Amino acid sequence: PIVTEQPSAEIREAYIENFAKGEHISAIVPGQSISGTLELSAQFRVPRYHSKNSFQQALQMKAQYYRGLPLYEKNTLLERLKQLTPNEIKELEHLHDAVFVNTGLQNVRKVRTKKWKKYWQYKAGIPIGLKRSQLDEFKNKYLKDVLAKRVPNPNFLGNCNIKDFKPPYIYS
Amino acid sequence: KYPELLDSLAILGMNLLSNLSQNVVPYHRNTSDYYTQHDKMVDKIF
Amino acid sequence: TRVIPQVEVGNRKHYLEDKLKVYKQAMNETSEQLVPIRLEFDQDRDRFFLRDTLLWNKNDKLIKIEDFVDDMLRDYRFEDATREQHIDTICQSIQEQIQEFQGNPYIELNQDRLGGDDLRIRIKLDIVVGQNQLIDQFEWDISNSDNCPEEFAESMCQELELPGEFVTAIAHSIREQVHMYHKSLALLGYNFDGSAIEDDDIRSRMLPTITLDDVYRPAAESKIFTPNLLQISAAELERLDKDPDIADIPRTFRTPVPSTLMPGGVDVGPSVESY
Amino acid sequence: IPQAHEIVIPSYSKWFNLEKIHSIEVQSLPEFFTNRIPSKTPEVYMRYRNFMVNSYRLNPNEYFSVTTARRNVSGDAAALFRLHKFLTKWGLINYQVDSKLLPKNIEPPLTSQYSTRHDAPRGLFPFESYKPSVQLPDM
Amino acid sequence: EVYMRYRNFMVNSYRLNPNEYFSVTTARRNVSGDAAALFRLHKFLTKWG
Repeated sequence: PIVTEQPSAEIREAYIENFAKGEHISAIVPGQSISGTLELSAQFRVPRYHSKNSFQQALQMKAQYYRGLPLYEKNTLLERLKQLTPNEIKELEHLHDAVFVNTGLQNVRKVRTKKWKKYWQYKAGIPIGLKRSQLDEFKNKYLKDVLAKRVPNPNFLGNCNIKDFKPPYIYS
Repeated sequence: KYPELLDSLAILGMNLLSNLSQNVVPYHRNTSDYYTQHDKMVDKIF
Repeated sequence: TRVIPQVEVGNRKHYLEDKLKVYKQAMNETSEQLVPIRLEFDQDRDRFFLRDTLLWNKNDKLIKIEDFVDDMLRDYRFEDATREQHIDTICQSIQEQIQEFQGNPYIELNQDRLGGDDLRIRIKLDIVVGQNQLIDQFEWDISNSDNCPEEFAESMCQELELPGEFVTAIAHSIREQVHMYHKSLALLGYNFDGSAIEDDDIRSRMLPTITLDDVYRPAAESKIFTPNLLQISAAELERLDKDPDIADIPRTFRTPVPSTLMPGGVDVGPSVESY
Repeated sequence: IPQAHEIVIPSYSKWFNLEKIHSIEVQSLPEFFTNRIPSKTPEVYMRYRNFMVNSYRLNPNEYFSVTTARRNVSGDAAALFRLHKFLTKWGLINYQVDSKLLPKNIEPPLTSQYSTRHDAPRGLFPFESYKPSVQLPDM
Repeated sequence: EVYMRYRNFMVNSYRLNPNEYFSVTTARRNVSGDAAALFRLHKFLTKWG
């Protein structure tokens, strides 16, 4: 589910052959990428600390963390918001939007970086989620890879056309 | 079918002649052989 | 025993250039005038279908458009016959767009006021790399020669974790729309000093002054000036595939390149498994 | 009575103060001070800067992105980009955020620690005989 | 700096699958710049091995 390439090689090959000719085919072949969306504004919206007619009336009268915000205490809070002026409520709404969206973007960044690491591993041919401890097992896996016929290329680990030519002082 | 070859030879020769006339030796030089304006204004102020 | 001139790599011959011309161009260079080039060919028209976007330096005398196009058509794995047929059409298409790129007015006419005038437009994006679609809109000032689209696109794609295809598409889109406005302005009588916009269809597309109390954005507008990456089903993908005026702004939907690794390309190639 | 925070600033950034414009800012961001443009006034500059710095200090371990600045505040996007970059330069923005949480490019990994083999022509190495001792002679 | 950026991108991205031809269209599409300089750099690289 991570990658979004068309999963069947036959349709890709037919697509590219007909494309080389110039013709279309029936199926759709999209490019490779990871799955997932970022639907901002179908999400955290601007809070309305004001009521509908609060600002116009003010004009006539001439006046730990939850998401990003820390948690407040009722007693000390009910004083600070009594202190502030209607001209400063708009700034408050916008600072709160900023902090909410910044936290959301932090989270999606984490998720997408994990998925991109897995995508690069899958595309490079490494199995998936290899640890620093499994490297040599991976090499052993390579043996299994050709046993499960298959004939290795010269672009295959340990199948180089060039071999070492030992010096005379090495005896054997 | 591969003309650049000629250039190579000639160019090589030329440099050698230069090194021969000024008493310079080009090989084993004992040297290394390697090597927005707003942002630059900002970090220069920094 | 033989004398072989060379071994073909990817069924191609090595590129050999003139070094004197290279140094002649490199040692007398002053500016980097960049042209946004868009290629679009349908099938119920000229026989092949192909879509791409590109940036080309107009002060370039070293590379012939025919060689570039031949190489490009080899990259897309076109058959020999089709390539030899359509290289001419593609070369003409590319050659026309370079000639109608007069340039940046505030540069060829020396204005460079270090903050520019305040001509600001809305730049709208619609980029369909892969199975996703990025939709966005933001304000961009076209009088300032400090605004560099590459850095802005790079920053946005870092902050949303997007691959390079989106970076180049966004840079190209910014440059394209900025030039559309430059061209529509200079086409009519407009000396780019002494703002006095003096028109009606435009001056209705520029954004108003920002004096103060207008610096903060309403909530109904904050939803518009925010990015979205919507993933689309197969049906809408096929619909989007099938289907200087300022009213309609072109979208970006490039045909995939046959690459095994890169995102946004098809995987018809010699597998990473080496058998 | 009001709740307290605690944030950190590099020592070279003490010059920064709200309600005040410093000469470093005037000579780093020259656009907002040339008295030719009605929109780019030092009054609106101060508001941009205050919005960004305040909304960052509300939660100092969350990376402030130019995307939210573009979303909330009206104005040219590249001007906000340059202002954000300048703020990040002089500390003063995203100082506390853990590294590995900062944004980075989506690129193929590095292949610098790889082992490579060299393909050599025919007459590059001499032919050799005489396997030499490699052991001290008995005396 | 930009030179090393582009060059290392091309080399790293090729060495992940040596069996496949690494073309100029992919580089042109993934890094931002004028296509002529990228063409020249790609040809230099593919020429020197």
